[PDB]
Amino acid sequence: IKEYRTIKEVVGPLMAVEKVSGVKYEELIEVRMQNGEIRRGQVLEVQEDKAMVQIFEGTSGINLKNSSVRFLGHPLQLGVSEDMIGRVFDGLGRPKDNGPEILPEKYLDINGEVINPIARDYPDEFIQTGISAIDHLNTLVRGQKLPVFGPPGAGKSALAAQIARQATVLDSSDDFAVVFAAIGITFEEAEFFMEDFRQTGAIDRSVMFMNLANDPAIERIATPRMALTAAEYLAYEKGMHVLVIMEDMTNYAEALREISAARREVPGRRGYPGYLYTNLATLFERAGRIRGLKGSVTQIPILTMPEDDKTHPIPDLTGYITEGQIILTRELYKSGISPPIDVLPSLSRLKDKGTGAGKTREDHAATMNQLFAAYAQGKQAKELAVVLGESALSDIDKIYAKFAERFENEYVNQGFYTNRTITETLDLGWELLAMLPRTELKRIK
Amino acid sequence: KEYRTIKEVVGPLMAVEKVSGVKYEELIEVRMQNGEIRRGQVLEVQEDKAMVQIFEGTSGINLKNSSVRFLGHPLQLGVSEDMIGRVFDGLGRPKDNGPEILPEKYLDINGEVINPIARDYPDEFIQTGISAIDHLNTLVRGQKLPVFGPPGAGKSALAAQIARQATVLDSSDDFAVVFAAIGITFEEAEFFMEDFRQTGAIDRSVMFMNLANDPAIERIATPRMALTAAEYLAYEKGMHVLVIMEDMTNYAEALREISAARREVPGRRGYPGYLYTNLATLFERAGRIRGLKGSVTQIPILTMPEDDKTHPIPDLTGYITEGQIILTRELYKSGISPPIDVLPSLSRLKDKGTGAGKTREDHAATMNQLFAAYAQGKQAKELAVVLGESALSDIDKIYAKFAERFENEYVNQGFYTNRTITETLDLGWELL
Amino acid sequence: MQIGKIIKVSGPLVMAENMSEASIQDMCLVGDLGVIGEIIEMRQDVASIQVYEETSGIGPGEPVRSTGEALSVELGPGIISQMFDGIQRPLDTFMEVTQSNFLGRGVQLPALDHEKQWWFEATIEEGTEVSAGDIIGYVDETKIIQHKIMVPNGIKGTVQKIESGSFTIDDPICVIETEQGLKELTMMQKWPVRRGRPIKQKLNPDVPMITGQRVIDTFFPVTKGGAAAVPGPFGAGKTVVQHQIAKWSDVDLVVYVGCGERGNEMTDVVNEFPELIDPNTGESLMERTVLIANTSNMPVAAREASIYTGITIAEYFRDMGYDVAIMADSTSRWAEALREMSGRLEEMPGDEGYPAYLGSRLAEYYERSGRVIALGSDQREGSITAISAVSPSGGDISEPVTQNTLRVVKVFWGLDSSLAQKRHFPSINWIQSYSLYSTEVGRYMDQILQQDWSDMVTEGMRILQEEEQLNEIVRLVGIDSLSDNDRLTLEVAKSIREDYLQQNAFDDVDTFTSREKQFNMLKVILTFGKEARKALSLGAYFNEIMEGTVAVRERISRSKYIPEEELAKISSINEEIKETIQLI
Repeated sequence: IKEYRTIKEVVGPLMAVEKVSGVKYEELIEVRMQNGEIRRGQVLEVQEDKAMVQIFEGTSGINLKNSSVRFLGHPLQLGVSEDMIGRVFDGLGRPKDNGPEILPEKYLDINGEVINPIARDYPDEFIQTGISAIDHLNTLVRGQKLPVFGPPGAGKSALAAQIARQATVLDSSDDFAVVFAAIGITFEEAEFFMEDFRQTGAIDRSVMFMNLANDPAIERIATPRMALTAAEYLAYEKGMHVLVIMEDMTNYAEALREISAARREVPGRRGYPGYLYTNLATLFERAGRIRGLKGSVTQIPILTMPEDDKTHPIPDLTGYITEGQIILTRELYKSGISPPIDVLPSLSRLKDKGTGAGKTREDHAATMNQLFAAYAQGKQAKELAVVLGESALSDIDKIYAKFAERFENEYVNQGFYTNRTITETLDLGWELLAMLPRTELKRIK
Repeated sequence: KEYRTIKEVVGPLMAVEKVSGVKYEELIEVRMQNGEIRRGQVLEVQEDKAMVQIFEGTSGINLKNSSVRFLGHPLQLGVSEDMIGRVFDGLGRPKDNGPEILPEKYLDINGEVINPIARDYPDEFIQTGISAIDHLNTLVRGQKLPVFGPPGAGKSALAAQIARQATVLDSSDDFAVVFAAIGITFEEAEFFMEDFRQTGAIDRSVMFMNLANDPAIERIATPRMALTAAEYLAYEKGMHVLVIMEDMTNYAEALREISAARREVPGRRGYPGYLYTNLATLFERAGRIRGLKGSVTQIPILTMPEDDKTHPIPDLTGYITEGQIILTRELYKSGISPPIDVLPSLSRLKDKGTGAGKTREDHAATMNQLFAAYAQGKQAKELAVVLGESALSDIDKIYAKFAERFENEYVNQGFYTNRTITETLDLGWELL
Repeated sequence: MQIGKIIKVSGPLVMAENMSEASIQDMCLVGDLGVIGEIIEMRQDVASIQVYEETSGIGPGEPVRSTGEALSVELGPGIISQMFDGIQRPLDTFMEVTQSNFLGRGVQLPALDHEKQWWFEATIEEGTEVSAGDIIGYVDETKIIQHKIMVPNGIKGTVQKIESGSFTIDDPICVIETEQGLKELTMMQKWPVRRGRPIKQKLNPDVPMITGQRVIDTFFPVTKGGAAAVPGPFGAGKTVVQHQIAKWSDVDLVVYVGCGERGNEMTDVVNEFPELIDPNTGESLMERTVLIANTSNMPVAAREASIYTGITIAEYFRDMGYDVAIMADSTSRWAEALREMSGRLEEMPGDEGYPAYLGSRLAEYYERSGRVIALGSDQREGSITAISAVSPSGGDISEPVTQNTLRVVKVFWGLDSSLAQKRHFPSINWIQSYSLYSTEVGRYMDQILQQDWSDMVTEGMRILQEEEQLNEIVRLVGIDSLSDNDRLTLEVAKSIREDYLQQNAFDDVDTFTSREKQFNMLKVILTFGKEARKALSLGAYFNEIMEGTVAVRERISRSKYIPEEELAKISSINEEIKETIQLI
């Protein structure tokens, strides 16, 4: 057990230890302080008999000569287990709910491995979010990554909560899991999530990794990797279908920048690091299916919609690595539409792989395609009312008007605690489709 | 003496130990462990150590079993009258598989600075055969007159055309052409070369061809090679030499890259910050010398930015040059060959190149009011896009039509029609 | 032979002492895992190595050994229809040898099957004097393509022993006597991927390449040996235009390079290419293709080396006399890989953080494509045609990689998502896309087709550009408030767009349009404008012409679907004339 009283240098959160041997890059370290306190860290650089490490909790209060250093012989690891279901941890996987400490099956490098490109399987089947606005129009596929963009306080977190609550798979789902990763959020929003997961018993099929706004930013960087490590464990080792929700990934980028600034690095645009894109990719590529295995990993990263027109690197960088965009508007949150979903810019580029027979009612694609045009032209009818009231164009456009407001009234309004089955969603859909005459739809049944 | 003392290789740079007598900018040869030989240049020299840069990079080199020879001289050009009709690369080594040149002497390609009181004032008129230049923006011997253009807007076609139909009126004293391709593609280079051979112009030309995929460090040497040959033909053989260099934008980029590779201190837009020094040391190498027969005239060719600066800032070039010749894309879409916008085009030296005893005597006056037909010709129609149908239609009726003719026939000569100046003036009057 | 020792591990950089026997750019195996890396610097005996894989868990005291050579590819039988990663590791063999679904660190695998037997037939007589590029023999490697065994560069002499038979790529199939002694040749040769393969002479790419796609074959053609840049917005059908070019172009092989794509896009590639059918032979297009596959999360070095591996393979098959097409999708990712690696090395940036050498690098790549005379006595002729997707994160085309690409390639195919939004496939922006081959292609097409095809193309575009201008005016004042001539131009432009520019790649006939077919089709479209303008000349009102000629212009719309064996489109011209004569 390597324990060294050879701390040579402390500069901010960084330590230099000399006269060491056998130390490896990105190996974990334990600082044993002069007062009995224990802090943990990670080696960042290693050279001859010297090692530079960063302490997660910082170095305030350390006395160099009278503290010691242990190199643990492994990198950041998740002790994985089937008994993580129902449990709540911190951003480093340490137990947070006062339950028993889990005795792991094994320990996994939270970095994961890169799938062989020919071994990967295309996302091709359907989920039950319970959300008509998406299940129908902006369909989620097992293995997809579909982000959520919304402004602060416009029910975004509630959307997260109910997607996590109602998400399931119709055909013999081995088990539909949710792994929840909170990324640098306040105690109040985190307490919201934990308590909602327990009122409704969603906790019973969920794993939770809670990193808070005042936790170390380096832990904040480690959090999504641990969530996804448990995700891949359950998926491709327990045969389970895993839904992974990460709230305010906007806080991830910031932490990255912070860490990169603390580490004397070369700035990209707006101080963001020169590997920001690559890190986001290392996370987002960890979704999908693997040929010849039952499990799946599906990602919903949840981000705050940027105010500034000029996008920070954060959403553009997310932009092309993802397979869609879901959008919330505060317009609708004030307009009484509880889930503030504008289905106009909403897109799921893999939705065709979710619809169809044996996956849903066969009408799915055709009905969907009439609804998009109908809502857009009904909104056009509603906006047309600008200095051109009821007298202007009172027929055909005006009958669409009514279709556009009642669409919101219940199809989008839903209820943050109403799980609308897919057959429910489409039966309600055809009911809404009846409103306008059969001649508008070039569609044939 | 070969030195077996390479201690460091970092990128294209090499550190050699325990040398003596090595001089800054001296050329070297690396004899590699496998017998390959590469050429290089000393960039720093300090006590018994020297820092060199290898033209072909350092890939494949083994330090311990390679050697360096210090040749005892910098980049030079072997000059001879026999360079006419021949084609070299950016370093003056033959590209045309032709007979070998036995140089009269070797010249440092950096050149000398003319004493200002030894210089002669530009005087004679060069007939490019391009009406848009010869009339409005007249080219004089010893001038530096650049042309700016977007990519594929036929600016290179214009370059080959001036190279083709450029002459002086006495034509008793020959007009030589030195062409430098600076980091252009193989196909662009082939355009120039095969054109030069088909029109026979190669018979009075010396070509220095550096290609887009040649080492940037050689791209830096190319224009100085061209200009050393040009000054040799001009001031030692009495010739009147026209120098065309495309694309100088590529020269700017090669400078930026080299300075980055040498961990220098970045100036504006990361460009080395000695762009004024370098470009002026190139462009001020034109002119006439009192008491000598010949002349050197430069026509640099530049890619115009058309974007967020981030180009070889013309203002620099135009600050050293005596004019601008501007090509825009909208004249190229209209089919206008050559697409010169006469309005921002300027010849800072047109005055004492054109006049009595130099050109026909209407030339000036028609110029000085022939801009005006185009000035208020497009002052109506282009500006009044919205009000076009009726605003300023009953009066100023023909001032549009004549502007259309200026574009359609006066400046749309064609990239292969040689307009004598007097012929050009005849068209100029008939348009009025 | 020499065992170096790690002294420093920092991020993707490793430093190792006792390496004085190695060379700059030598590949080497670092650490106990033997992770692959590249020697980029040397100070005394200490080498700075650029590690290709992740270095977590490595530290000083571990060994380092150089493989004695730079990043190379194996070139021989076993290469066609295979899928590799960026440094030519065979993915399928990777799974079976590792018994794993993942790319584990530090496992080294030959690129070709050294144990599969091949039938080699000799083609040159014993004792004939040969040189580099001379074809010695021949292996029918694949159902469609024949692998011509050629003499490696650096070999000259008299072929001494040559006997046909069944060998592995390791067996001596030939013995050649050289001034340097006696050297044995096999069916495989290796080449460093950053050196361009030597040639005898570079040539002008003046022969147009038949994509079968009317919009590009007509207005924006690329020649064999040319290079095109294709910006690709989301949902613009770029994937199928690339499929169409790969499937219909009259080239011999295709090399597709992944260049760090999202894994799902990549597996779409891996799935759809084998199911694309060769028209000439009906076998899988993969038979005719080499695929390099790289995902965004793979090692950055492999993503940067991907295009060089690809272009080296393309040069290999160009040296055989074949025409090759290298598609890189997308080079934007390749350049982001270049940028990340440059910044991580603390180099002086260039425009928008890309290295200062970005420009040069792109040049070195695209100037390796083109039409060449290969080595060998027969002086055979080959070509590489480059099709590179550019697709910047920022929608702005104005970005260093796109503009640095456009200054060394001559044809630009601008995909527009709002054009795909209007259901216009292929979604090629017709006013902003361009080709500098158009004049030379006119000169070729005119000579072989014996018609004023060049003038026809110039006029079709003339009216299309003029349609842009007129449509702007129409925005200000409605179409009613326009001249009768101008609506006629707009209406023949309608047929240019709908009846010529639009193609459904999935229709059995419309998927490919021949030389003659396109000529006759645009022929009839243009004669409509000609004869109707003569009618306007005669005073007849344009609405009358539209009403009178209703059936025949519907036949002109259905023109794209007339089979290739029959050619009824010519007759249409006569009908037009006659009908407008009835209109008087």
